[PDB]
This record gives sequence, structure tokens and C-alpha cells, in this order.
Amino acid sequence: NRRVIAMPSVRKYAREKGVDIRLVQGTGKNGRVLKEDIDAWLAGG
Repeated sequence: NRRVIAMPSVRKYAREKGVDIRLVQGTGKNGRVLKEDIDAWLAGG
């Protein structure tokens, strides 16, 4: 089961920041993870 939701650039950003969209609650459009979301994870979580 892999229901990840994140922009084509975000998936790369989180993927780079060691963050996984699975651990992030995207709030974009239909709940898609934004680069801001990724940063928020590492900057809090």
C-alpha cells in the first residue's frame, strides 16, 4: 500500500531531506504535500 501525495518536486525534496510524504500530511489541493510541508516535518514533526 503506497498512497503518497506530493508534488513532483516535493517528493524529491522530502526524498532528499530524508522525509517521506507518508509521514507528512499534505494540505495542498487534495491534501498533497508541499515543500513547505516537508520543511515543517524536519522543522517540528
